[PDB]
Parts: sequence; C-alpha cells; structure tokens
Amino acid sequence: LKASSLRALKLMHLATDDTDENVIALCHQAKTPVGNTDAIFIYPRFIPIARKTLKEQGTPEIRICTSTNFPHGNDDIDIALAETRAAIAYGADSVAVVFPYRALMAGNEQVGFDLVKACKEACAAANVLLAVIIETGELKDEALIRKASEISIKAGADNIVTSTPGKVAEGATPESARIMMEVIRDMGVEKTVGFIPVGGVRTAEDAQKYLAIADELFGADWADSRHYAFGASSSLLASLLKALGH
Repeated sequence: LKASSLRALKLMHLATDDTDENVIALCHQAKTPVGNTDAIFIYPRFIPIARKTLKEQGTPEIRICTSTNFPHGNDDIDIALAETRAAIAYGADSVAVVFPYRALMAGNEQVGFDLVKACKEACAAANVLLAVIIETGELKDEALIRKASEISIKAGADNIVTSTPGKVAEGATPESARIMMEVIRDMGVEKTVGFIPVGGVRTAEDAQKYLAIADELFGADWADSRHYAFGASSSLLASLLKALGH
C-alpha cells in the first residue's frame, strides 16, 4: 500500500474556479514531503503564473495540463482549435480537448474525428501532448465509450481521459477505465496512447486497485507518467500522504 501510494502520488495531475491565489496554492500543494505530483491541471490563462510559481519553488519538472472545448464538448472545430492554439501559446505541456460526445450520441462520428485530428495537428507541431476527454459519465453506454475512444485514438489522441475535472457526479469507474484501456490494448496502441481516470479515485485503496488493472492489462512497466495519470484533487492526495505517514 505504501509502494502503490507513492507510485500513485507521482502519477497525479493535481487539480483544485481557479484564481491566481488558488493556482499558487495548488503549485505548492503539488510539492509534497514525499515527492512531487507529475503535473497540475488548471485553466489555460493561469499557465504563465503557475510556471513561474513552480520554477520558484524548485520544481520545474512538474508539468502543466489544461483543457479546451471545455467543459461542454461542443462540435465547433474552429473554436476548439483556436482554444487549443491559445493553450499551447500560454505554455501548456498537455491539452485535454473535450470530445463532441453529444454529436456522437446523435450519430455524428465524423465531427469528433475531425475535431481531435485538428487539435492533435496543432499540439504535435508544438511538442505538446493532446489528451481527449470522452465524458464517460455522459456517454454512459459501453459501446459509445468504446466508439469515442476508438475515434479519438484514430484521430491521434496521445491520451484518452474519462471525464472532465469537476464534472458534477461524474468520474471514472472501474468499468469505464477497463473499457477504455481494453480499447488501447485491442487497437495495439499501448506504446503511443495512455489513459487518465478523472474522478472516481478518492482513497489510497482506490488508487492501488486502479493501478492493478493497468498492471494486469499491460504488465507492470506500462503505467509510467506518460501512460497513466490520476486526475484528482486534495482528497486523493491527502489519502495517499496518510498511507505514507503524513
């Protein structure tokens, strides 16, 4: 439980609305007595001040993740793309674009493909990772979750993500995480696509079990910081630190 808790802590993308003050506190929160989270997750406009804060406290390696087409997942590619370009300009390490899940649910699979592909173009050129949030809690159905993951991967997603941080009453479940990870396995893209459960993981016990699914599916070496991340907040961090004696 200690080994798993330290491992999970180091995979966290820590999130808190964001304000200058909140974000500064978040950066400090990411540097713990036992090590640093891999990243923080914030709105694009706070990327410059977070980068400064991280540098000043001597943790320049803590990455900054953000989101676009957020939180609604509308089907306007031009807007999603503009937002993604802006996120890149602010200095994002990764952009998580929200998939147009309502469009998919209405039977339009093409727009999700074109949207993700356009954003991936723009991120790849800037050496920024593109994650895709499919919003499993809105899709609900296994087939829709599989299809959104597949479309996302075919369009070039670097990571597939369950849910939008903070989405009321919606988060990763062992079932959705399993489905999404099976898509990665089945499509043969484990080297190039990672997974991010957002929500659903509140305890050290939870984190241990989630990682066990990853280790089971892909072997124990797979879920490094590039291929797995816990998108979570203070509750999980606190639980992990307690498991570790803080």
